[PDB]
Amino acid sequence: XRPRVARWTGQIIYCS
Amino acid sequence: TAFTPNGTYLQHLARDPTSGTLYLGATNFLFQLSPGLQLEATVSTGPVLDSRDCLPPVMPDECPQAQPTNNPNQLLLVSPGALVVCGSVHQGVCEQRRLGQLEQLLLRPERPGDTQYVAANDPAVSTVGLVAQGLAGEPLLFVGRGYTSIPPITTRALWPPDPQAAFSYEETAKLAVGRLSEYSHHFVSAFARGASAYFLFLRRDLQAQSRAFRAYVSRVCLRDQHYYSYVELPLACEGGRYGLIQAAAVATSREVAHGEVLFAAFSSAGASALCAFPLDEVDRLANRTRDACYTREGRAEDGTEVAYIEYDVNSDCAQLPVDTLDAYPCGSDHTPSPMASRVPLEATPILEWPGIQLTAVAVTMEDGHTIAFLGDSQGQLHRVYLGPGSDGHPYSTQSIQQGSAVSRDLTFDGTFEHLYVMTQSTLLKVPVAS
Ligand SMILES: *[C@@H]1O[C@H](CO)[C@@H](O)[C@H](O)[C@H]1NC(C)=O
Repeated sequence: XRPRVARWTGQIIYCS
Repeated sequence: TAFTPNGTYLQHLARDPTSGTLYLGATNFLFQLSPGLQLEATVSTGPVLDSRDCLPPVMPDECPQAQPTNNPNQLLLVSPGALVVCGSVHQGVCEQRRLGQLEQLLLRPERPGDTQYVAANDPAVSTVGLVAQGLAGEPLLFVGRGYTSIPPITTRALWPPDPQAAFSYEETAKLAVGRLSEYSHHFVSAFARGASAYFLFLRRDLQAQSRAFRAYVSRVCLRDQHYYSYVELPLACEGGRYGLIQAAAVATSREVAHGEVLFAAFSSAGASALCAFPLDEVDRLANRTRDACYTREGRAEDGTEVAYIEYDVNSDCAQLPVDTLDAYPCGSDHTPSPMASRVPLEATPILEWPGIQLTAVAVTMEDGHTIAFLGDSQGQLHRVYLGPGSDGHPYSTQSIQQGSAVSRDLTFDGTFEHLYVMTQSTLLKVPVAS
């Protein structure tokens, strides 16, 4: 689905 | 809490990280503001006598068509040793002025040559820039300049051995582009990371049968100063369904000074979208593009075309040894240049707002959470939580100036307790919380 921003890392979570 | 100069328009905003001092580029005005938005200096910059058919210094005998012309600020960058100001008048010539003493002039060539027209001489066109330094510690200036009426990107000397040659570029210190009105670059921003400089912009994809405008990121070595390593990558925000990139920012915060993810706003040619582009993937794909165009003739290992020479330069991808990559990572006199990817970099929108034209993006971090401050063409400033579970909807919205687009130059203060928000008539110091 839509990406979100991982807490603390700022790395991007592609799928929730 | 606000700055609203009666009878003039704002264009640009720069903040000195050492000082905290703010600097405003306006029509016929430069203001220096303290962090409290208190006025510290003013400098008139126009009107002057000008024509776009004419070269500075403008004189009645050589330029009788000259006329009163206003001077919207076109570039405004803090440098190690000075403040860099370029206006849109007099062929976009620049000057440098004292930091903290905006009123005194440090450097300004007395008879600028046609190699020193820096900014765009049309206020309806943008100029973006980036201060950097050379291998010898020289201070340089990267400049992206959209088409008007001069190479779209240049690297210029800010403090060269002769002060009169200031803001000049050397013959190979530019990106040679031919059909400039057809490509028709519209620049969005320029930024540095590690050993590279990057440019975000819009131009016409002449490689496409429709020749429509398309967003690109673009990369060059900082030491290079030759554009041998210039490589473009198209952006795909839902495959390019949001084609018009408007603004972008990397996360900035007390914990992470500058993040690794580019958050870009795109607009449809109406609705807007927010699209993340991890900067290691940006570097991954430019690396592939360079590697392929050097050693496999522009092709992947299965032979699919992945890289080419753009801008009609009479260059080709080659079959150089793999050793060339290690011996000339930033290219050379005879490596293929300039390079582009046939393969876009993809992003799935993290937001889609059906009736909004975004114009401005800032992103920060609060207790591990990533918040995004996003301005729109209507003068609204939205606040969106970007972490896991997010609605996509703003948790907050505030009117800065109704009907008046929020400026790309969103900046935080040194502590990240406030955001400096600007429209064409006002500049706010807006708290991040309550
Ligand atoms: C890109 O290539 C350069 C080679 O000059 C290398 O230093 C860098 O680590 C590469 N980055 C990625 C993300 O592959």
